[PDB]
Amino acid sequence: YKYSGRDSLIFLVDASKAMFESQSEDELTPFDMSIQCIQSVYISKIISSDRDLLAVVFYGTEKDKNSVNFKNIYVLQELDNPGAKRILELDQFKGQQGQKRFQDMMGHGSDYSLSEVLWVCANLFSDVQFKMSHKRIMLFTNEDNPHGNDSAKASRARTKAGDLRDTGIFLDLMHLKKPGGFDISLFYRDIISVHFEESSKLEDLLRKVRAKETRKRALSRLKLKLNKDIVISVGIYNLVQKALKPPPIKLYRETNEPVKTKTRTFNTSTGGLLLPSDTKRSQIYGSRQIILEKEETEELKRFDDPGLMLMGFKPLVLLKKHHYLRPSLFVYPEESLVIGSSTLFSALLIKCLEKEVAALCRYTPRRNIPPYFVALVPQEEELDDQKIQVTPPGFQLVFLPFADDKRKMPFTEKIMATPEQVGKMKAIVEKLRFTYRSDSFENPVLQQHFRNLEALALDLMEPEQAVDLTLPKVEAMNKRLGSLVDEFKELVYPPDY
Amino acid sequence: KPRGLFS
Amino acid sequence: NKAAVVLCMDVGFTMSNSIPGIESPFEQAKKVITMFVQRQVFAENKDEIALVLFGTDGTDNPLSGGDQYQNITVHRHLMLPDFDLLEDIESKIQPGSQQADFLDALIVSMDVIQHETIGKKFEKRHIEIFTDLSSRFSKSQLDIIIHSLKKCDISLQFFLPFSLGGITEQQKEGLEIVKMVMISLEGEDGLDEIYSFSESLRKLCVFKKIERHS
DNA sequence: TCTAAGAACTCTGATGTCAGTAGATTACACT
DNA sequence: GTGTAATCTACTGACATCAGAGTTCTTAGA
Repeated sequence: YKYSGRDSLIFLVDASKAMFESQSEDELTPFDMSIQCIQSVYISKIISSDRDLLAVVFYGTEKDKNSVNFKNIYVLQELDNPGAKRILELDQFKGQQGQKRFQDMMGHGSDYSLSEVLWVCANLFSDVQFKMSHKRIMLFTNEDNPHGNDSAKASRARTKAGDLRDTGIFLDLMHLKKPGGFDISLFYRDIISVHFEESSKLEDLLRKVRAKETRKRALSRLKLKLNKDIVISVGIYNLVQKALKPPPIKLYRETNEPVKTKTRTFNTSTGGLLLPSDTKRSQIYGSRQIILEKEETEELKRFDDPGLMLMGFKPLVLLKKHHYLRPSLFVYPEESLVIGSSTLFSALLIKCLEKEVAALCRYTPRRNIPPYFVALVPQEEELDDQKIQVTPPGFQLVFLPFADDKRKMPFTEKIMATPEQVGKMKAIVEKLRFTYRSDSFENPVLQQHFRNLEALALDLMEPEQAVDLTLPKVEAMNKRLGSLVDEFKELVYPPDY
Repeated sequence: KPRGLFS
Repeated sequence: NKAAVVLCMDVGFTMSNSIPGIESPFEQAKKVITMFVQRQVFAENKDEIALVLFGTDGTDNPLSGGDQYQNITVHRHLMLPDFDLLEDIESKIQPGSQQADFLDALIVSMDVIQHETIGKKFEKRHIEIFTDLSSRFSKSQLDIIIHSLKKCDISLQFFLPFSLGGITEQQKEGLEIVKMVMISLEGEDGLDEIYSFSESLRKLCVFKKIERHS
């Protein structure tokens, strides 16, 4: 969808005396549940998609404020990019004292009308200026029948909700909790897109995930040319990137302002200012000094017009995994440039996959760049688990290494193992299996950095101090393997360390 | 192995 | 690691003429030593260079004599390579009209090695001679030469116009002598140390692979 | 009796990229 | 001339990326 567009999620909580203080037992509280959900998702979005939009608006309240000065609807914070000054506001309400503040500021929960509430949220999404990619509304209520009393209010509700469904807005409520009254076929089967007293869909909205994402952004579109005449339009996309931490920004002590670095280059002999033309590049070889134009210091790289140069094809056994160079990229046609080329791309893909052979090419990602040798190893799609994309279909880009890379190893001799200890090591390696899923682990560094960021942002009592799967679970290895370490000690180990 | 003029 | 390089070239008369269809061994080996000197120049390798352009119409050698160590002009002693040496190779060289022995030049370069490679720390040595095998040479000190090459750890390679796989009987007997000498250095594998000149171009045109220890 | 040289990694800053947006420039055009 | 188009080219947010610079460790080491 339209990239500059953005994902927008508005929040809407049932503010009646209904669940402000249900507290049937003494372990949770539906408002304290919804506010926890909102705080959690909102902090997750902070780091995750800092560019997105959120908004929180309660309804049924006794005080009033909205765009249209309606009754019993309160826009807590408008649609705006997420920020701390808002998590603070939400936190102000988390707590028994917090709920006392909430009730004595806006209301216990007056009469309401979800028809009008949806009206309010609609106006909200309208008011924003940026383009919206996805638009989603989250109710947090439980009165599984909004009102069985004045049916006319109900007819109006269904009408407007259908409209919002037609104006491009989705709507979703997670049934939080009610004694009984845990059904959606009562008035919502026609609203949202069997049933029980608590929502699974709200469980994950506490999972508290904090990576970040970028959309389908082409890293570069270049024209794969079979020869000097046939060319096809390929989008070099990226599928693994090693997210570094967001680059820090320099600020002043007394005021926390941006500081606008102003690096420059200037003369030592005089207090002059060398303009960029007035510099030269240099090296020192053979006790003699060298000069080139700054233009030339990049002209010394012009090798080929940008694009891909397929030469031949190569038997996949030969593309050895032993010599990875940089993260691979992905190949998939872009119909925009050379119309119809997607056909030829598909043709190459199908045929190569069928005949089990690679496709080698020259890659010049941008101008001014030396070329490397990269192979277009084709990839078949896989969907089986739930018929959702897993490995996207097309060609990889395994960069093949250059001679300047082999890094000749300091030769040492081999000593084969005896089949006895390797036969036991079979058992060792069998015992410690574990299926490795792609997204198994996290950076402790990135994760902890992000954490400490929230910590300093929200004036918390403590850092979260995440515990991260990277460290091994030592007792597990000590146990599940058994004492076989002494077995291999007595098999293949003398006294010395 | 290559030596001298080649090393 | 350290190494010492002493390139030995002839500037005699025979290389001044050759088949019109192929460049003279003079200019051929000239480009070769030029391209080769470029190789150890760019690489920052600490290899030290000395040059022996034997077959000289004069004689400028530390061991000057009426007939012993004669017709030799060491371009420069065993120090680091540098550009001006390459340029002076490109310009100062002149076609000759004489003919001189190489074994003489071999001993001269040998003496330079013994006189300097102990004077400053080194680890290993080479000696390379480029010639066309058109010399009048005696096999006297060959045993002693190979002996003290073994003793001083100096590796000898020869580079000849002809290909192993039409030369004078002088050239042919020189080639057989060269085979004898190389086997007397290492053994049967000494055949590989024989080198022609076109193969030198083919194997050497590339610049020096940027090696890096881990 | 110890002092540099490379190593290595991370980090920072520019260069170039892509999609989007929208402006101003340039073509087209009036009987 | 006057006025309305069509459309190229701009800028920015944003994201990769080479290079460049700051930093710790082995050998060779007075």
